[PDB]
Amino acid sequence: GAMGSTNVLIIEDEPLISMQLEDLVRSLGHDIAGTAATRTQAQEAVAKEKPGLVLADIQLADGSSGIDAVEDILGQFDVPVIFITAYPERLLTGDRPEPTYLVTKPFQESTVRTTISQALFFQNSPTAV
Repeated sequence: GAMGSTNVLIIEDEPLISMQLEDLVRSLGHDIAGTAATRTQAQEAVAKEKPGLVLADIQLADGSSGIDAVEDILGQFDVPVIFITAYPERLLTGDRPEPTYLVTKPFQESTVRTTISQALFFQNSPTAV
């Protein structure tokens, strides 16, 4: 990495997907800031360490929405978030704004590696509305 190993927050209840994302993002030369199966664990992760990139699904273990977890984090930081989930359509349910980065489950590592590189290309420096 040129900007250093950017630690990533992975919000995913499914362990096989979490560790997949962990290894995947690790292959990209990044790190893991924490793993969260729930929105609560997500906030605790953040309470511990600030991630430079966030990953979240829709359905969490607690029944909470990963989007809400993301927005919570976004209420703390202005960091790039990538939504990888089996419910792309759920983010398009009259919500109006569309997720900046979206990948559908099951994902292709090629797409994921691509998406991370984009999210971290457009580093969140300006103040977007």
